[PDB]
Amino acid sequence: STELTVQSERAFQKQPHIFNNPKVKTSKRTKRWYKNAGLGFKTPKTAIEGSYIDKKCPFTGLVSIRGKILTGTVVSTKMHRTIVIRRAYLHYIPKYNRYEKRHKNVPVHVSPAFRVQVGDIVTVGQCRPISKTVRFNVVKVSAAAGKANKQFAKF
Amino acid sequence: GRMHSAGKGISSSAIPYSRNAPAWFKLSSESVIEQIVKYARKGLTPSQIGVLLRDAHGVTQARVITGNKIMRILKSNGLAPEIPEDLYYLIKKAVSVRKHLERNRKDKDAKFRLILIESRIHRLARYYRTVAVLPPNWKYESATASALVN
Amino acid sequence: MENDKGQLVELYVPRKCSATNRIIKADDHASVQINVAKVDEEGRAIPGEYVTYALSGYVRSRGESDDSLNRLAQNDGLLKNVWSYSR
Amino acid sequence: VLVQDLLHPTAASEARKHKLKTLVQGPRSYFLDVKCPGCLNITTVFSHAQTAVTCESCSTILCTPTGGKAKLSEGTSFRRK
Amino acid sequence: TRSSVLADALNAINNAEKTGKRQVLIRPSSKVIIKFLQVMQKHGYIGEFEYIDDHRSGKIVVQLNGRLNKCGVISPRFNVKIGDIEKWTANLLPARQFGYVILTTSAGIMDHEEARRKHVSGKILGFVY
Amino acid sequence: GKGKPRGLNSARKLRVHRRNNRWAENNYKKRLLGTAFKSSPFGGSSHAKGIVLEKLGIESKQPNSAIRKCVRVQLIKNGKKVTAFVPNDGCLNFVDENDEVLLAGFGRKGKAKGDIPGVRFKVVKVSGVSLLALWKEKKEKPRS
RNA sequence: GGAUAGUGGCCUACCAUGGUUUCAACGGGUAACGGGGAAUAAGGGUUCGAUUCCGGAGAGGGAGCCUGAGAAACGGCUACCA
RNA sequence: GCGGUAAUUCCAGCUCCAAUAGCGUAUAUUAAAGUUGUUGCAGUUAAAAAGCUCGUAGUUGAACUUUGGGCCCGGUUGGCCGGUCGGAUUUCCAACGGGGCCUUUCCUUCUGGCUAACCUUGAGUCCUUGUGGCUCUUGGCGAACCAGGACUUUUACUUUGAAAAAAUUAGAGUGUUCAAAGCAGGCGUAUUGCUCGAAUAUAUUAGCAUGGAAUAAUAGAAUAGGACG
RNA sequence: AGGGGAUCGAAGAUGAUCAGAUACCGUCGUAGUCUUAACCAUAAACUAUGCCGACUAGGGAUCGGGUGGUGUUUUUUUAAUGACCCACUCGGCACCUUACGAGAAAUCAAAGUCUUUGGGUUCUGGGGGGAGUAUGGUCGCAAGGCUGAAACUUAAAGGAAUUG
Ligand SMILES: [Mg+2]
Ligand SMILES: [Mg+2]
Ligand SMILES: [Mg+2]
Ligand SMILES: [Mg+2]
Ligand SMILES: [Mg+2]
Ligand SMILES: [Mg+2]
Ligand SMILES: [Mg+2]
Ligand SMILES: [Mg+2]
Ligand SMILES: [Mg+2]
Ligand SMILES: [Mg+2]
Ligand SMILES: [Mg+2]
Ligand SMILES: [Mg+2]
Ligand SMILES: [Mg+2]
Ligand SMILES: [Mg+2]
Ligand SMILES: [Mg+2]
Ligand SMILES: [Mg+2]
Ligand SMILES: [Mg+2]
Ligand SMILES: [Mg+2]
Ligand SMILES: [Mg+2]
Ligand SMILES: [Mg+2]
Ligand SMILES: [Mg+2]
Ligand SMILES: [Mg+2]
Ligand SMILES: [Mg+2]
Ligand SMILES: [Mg+2]
Ligand SMILES: [Mg+2]
Ligand SMILES: [Mg+2]
Ligand SMILES: [Mg+2]
Ligand SMILES: [Mg+2]
Ligand SMILES: [Mg+2]
Ligand SMILES: [Mg+2]
Ligand SMILES: [Mg+2]
Ligand SMILES: [Mg+2]
Ligand SMILES: [Mg+2]
Ligand SMILES: [Mg+2]
Ligand SMILES: [Mg+2]
Ligand SMILES: [Mg+2]
Ligand SMILES: [Mg+2]
Ligand SMILES: [Mg+2]
Ligand SMILES: [Mg+2]
Ligand SMILES: [Mg+2]
Ligand SMILES: [Mg+2]
Ligand SMILES: [Zn+2]
Repeated sequence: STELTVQSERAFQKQPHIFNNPKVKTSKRTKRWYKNAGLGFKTPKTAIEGSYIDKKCPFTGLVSIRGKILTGTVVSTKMHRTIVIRRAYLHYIPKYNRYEKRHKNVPVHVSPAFRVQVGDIVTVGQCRPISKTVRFNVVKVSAAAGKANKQFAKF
Repeated sequence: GRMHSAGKGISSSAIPYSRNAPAWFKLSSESVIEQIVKYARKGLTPSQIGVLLRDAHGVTQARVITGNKIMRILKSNGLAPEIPEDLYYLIKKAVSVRKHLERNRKDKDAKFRLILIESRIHRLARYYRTVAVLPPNWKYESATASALVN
Repeated sequence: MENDKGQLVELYVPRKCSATNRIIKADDHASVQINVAKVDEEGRAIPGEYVTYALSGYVRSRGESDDSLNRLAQNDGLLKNVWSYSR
Repeated sequence: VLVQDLLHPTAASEARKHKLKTLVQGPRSYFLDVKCPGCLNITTVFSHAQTAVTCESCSTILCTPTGGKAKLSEGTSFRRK
Repeated sequence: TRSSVLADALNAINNAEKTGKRQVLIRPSSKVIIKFLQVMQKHGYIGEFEYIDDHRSGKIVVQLNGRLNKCGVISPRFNVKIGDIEKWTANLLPARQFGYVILTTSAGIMDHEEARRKHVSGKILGFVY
Repeated sequence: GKGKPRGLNSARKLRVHRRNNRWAENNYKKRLLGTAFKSSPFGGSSHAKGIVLEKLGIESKQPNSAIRKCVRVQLIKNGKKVTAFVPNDGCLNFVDENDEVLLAGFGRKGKAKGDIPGVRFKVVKVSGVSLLALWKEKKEKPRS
């Protein structure tokens, strides 16, 4: 989520061990680190362009992605810097030899490299436990905005 | 079929196999697309127009002599209403029925039709709402329905 | 209904309605078989010799013995117009 | 009955059917060119008009609406096509 | 409202046969119906059929003999695991030597015998005996 | 197609509906209500031992006329009091009050045997031995 | 940040208002350790699994700890309750 | 249902029947039960359609979008021969499958690495009057997949396969004297050893991997904020 | 809670009948019956028969809409009309005859197209009593409505048809 400020905390925010020698007058102020999570996921430019901090960013932070890669549909974005997706799926009761609709919500961290609104299909990746619930991290938006601007005023 | 009744009435138009021509129909898209617009411009609903073209003139199927459905002529020329006209007319009726209900609290039958009429509105509203033609969160309320029509 | 090697096994291969080609079973005692005569030169009817039709008791009961005969006799050569394939 | 052509129904029994229950379905209305010989030129009219079709140049009349088929006015003539 | 267009077409075929008729009119046809219609015929269960062409959803006239007792539809197109197919045939075909369960696979609509030989499976559509 | 949802996803409904309807099954209900453990004089067990409080003379139901010899027993693990039949000619002469006896069911699944009203149990042993054995002559009833 | 072998509201501080639910959350019951399996034989099912193998939990009930590579151990200790 | 005086049911004697080192009885559960019904019930009068309509969840939901035709290679059953000293393959023949083409036809994609394959061909030719046949470098196939970049509308189904504990189950082999079992055993020079074994299957829901692209969803270009360059 | 309160008339009081007669029949007649503003939510609220869709069979009436017709009648001068007549077509309330078919039958054009058992979907029943009882919840001014068990008892209860 973030938005604005960057130094909005009691502790000074910084990328660990990414020194900038004040003696060397430079143009970029802060040297910034980044990587690619791998598995073929492009690291969005907003991660390399940005100045947000986030130690739980999969491109600019100290996490790794390894394990289940899942996709789900965004259903809540009220948490700051983390979301809840719903993964729906059908479930085969035998005996009746058909299925019933089930689901589970899955809480997932979300780097301010992405701007997510509710309804977006998103691909997330497996994480070291990041928080009490969260064990996943948004890792690409396979969506956009769900055609909102083609809902406008009048002729 | 028959949504809010137990009618079983199969009445309808029977459109011809002939998806073009009428061959004995001279004139031209030119002439008739313009024809649509001037009426749209008067203030008529595409339906009223499709009719006032079916009788006075030779416009059998407005989509045929002009490869377009009348409501698309209208939008394309920016003549298209706030809300679709079926929805427009449902709402317009609900208002007048309501107006009767307010002056006639004793008329339970009218209360019953209002529900019906409003229920259709609400389903329809949802359709258009689902398919972009209305904004998400477009809503119908009595309190503000009267303004919508007139 | 043969078997392992040629050999026609199990008896009675049954008749068939000439109008519906369903089986004509035993207790079907409503069914029928109509022998129409083979005629020759100047009136006269070659006896022993027939063009033969079989009709299911069903068909008869359903009132279609007569029409379904018109159509059969005609398109086998023994009716001249009478019937129509269009309605 | 029991055996027939459903692919080639006879003219007059298809004719008498309902316009949606014909083999392929189609209308059974028609258009006409009508004239009230005060004016010279002649307008195109629908057999089931709903709209009381005014004439081209004058505000005379022509046909009134009905149950179905329009009822034309006193001294006029027509033709299908 | 019209629920399984196949269902009606199948059922109609059956009612004309049972009342001894030789032709049906069916409405409204579909890819699937034809592809079904086509399987029966391939095995003699019906004559020929004409797609008449309203500018709508279609009609068909089937020409049927009498070799046909029932041609029903399986109303939820269940899934079959190529093992399971014996189970279906066994449950609704009169003997293990004629009659077909036609179904629907990646490799096309096709009776179970063909579907056996090609070695594919999928959903189950209907049957003919 | 009267009734049950036939759809391919209608599984959930189909089970719950079943769930809800087994309750009309008389001994599906018994089973999960624990009517054994809760009601029933015995635990939910095959037999139960008890103590003979008094010897009764239950008169049989119609159209039979007879006196059916029975003992009121107080189940040990319970104090639940229960009247029990004492099968075969005599045998009531084998019991006496305060004796311990082995009750057992009548094989009608709860439910009175026949013209004995109320009695849902029968005696199998007394003072540890078995009526049956006593009845024949094979064995003798213990001292005190 | 502290604590841990180490992630992690695991704990603390500051901050925010979130998290779950008729696709049954939350609560109640279970005469409930879970599985491999067992019984009943057209099939579909129904019922059962304390119990020879695998996993977990316990050592009268709780809690705490010493030693140690490994125990919150009970044929170790300490305290309370019985 | 028997017994209230000739009791085919009680108490016995005789005789008889059923299962038999075993056979009653009690409780539970399973089959019989299509009396819980997905397969598969019933509901006018036997138990059961809510007085009525609206309606959310839920389930359900008309038709239509590469079809039809042409050529190529190579498989496995089966026939009619057997060339052979029980089984063998060539051409002849069906029939049923798999693969790649060309028909206006993404195969995601550019950049080499590679080539396995012919429009090649460079000579000619074992040899049946030759397109029956393959070794064979010098202009001319992509994709068979490497690895590096740049990017990919979502799903359900279904195939095949991996990853898998044993005992249990199904089942092969072996004559524990039989059998339940067990996993042994079997040959001899039985005086200094020879040897076959200790299979196979099922293991599904989920996750993984690969083929298919019917059926059923999803997304797309309409205030063009479209698509290619 | 107002108003209205002709009539008929729960209650009650009477005349009679009766062994009795708290009744039936007769008289008086409170509430009620009607209406407004609020409640209540139940009837054998019935077709004891869910709704949507497809298909399967003959007949004559009728109700509404429609198309056709050198139909009849209205006369005026012939039309226009209106009503009537005949054929067709949709959609109604129904009746008739059938039996392809269904069913335990009575019967049923659905209650048919089901062991040749699958178009979609909702709801209810699972032997009889106990009992719509107890308990909790809830709605109601009340009366009561909705939801709704067990123990225990029991071999039947029940349905259609036949002969008596
Ligand atoms: Mg927050
Ligand atoms: Mg509706
Ligand atoms: Mg309709
Ligand atoms: Mg209409
Ligand atoms: Mg009940
Ligand atoms: Mg007593
Ligand atoms: Mg105790
Ligand atoms: Mg924290
Ligand atoms: Mg809060
Ligand atoms: Mg539930
Ligand atoms: Mg326990
Ligand atoms: Mg266990
Ligand atoms: Mg269990
Ligand atoms: Mg225990
Ligand atoms: Mg321990
Ligand atoms: Mg102890
Ligand atoms: Mg405590
Ligand atoms: Mg301890
Ligand atoms: Mg000890
Ligand atoms: Mg120990
Ligand atoms: Mg005697
Ligand atoms: Mg005797
Ligand atoms: Mg005896
Ligand atoms: Mg036995
Ligand atoms: Mg099934
Ligand atoms: Mg039943
Ligand atoms: Mg009833
Ligand atoms: Mg009803
Ligand atoms: Mg309700
Ligand atoms: Mg479809
Ligand atoms: Mg598999
Ligand atoms: Mg094994
Ligand atoms: Mg009064
Ligand atoms: Mg009185
Ligand atoms: Mg008196
Ligand atoms: Mg009284
Ligand atoms: Mg009621
Ligand atoms: Mg009635
Ligand atoms: Mg009729
Ligand atoms: Mg009671
Ligand atoms: Mg009796
Ligand atoms: Zn004019």
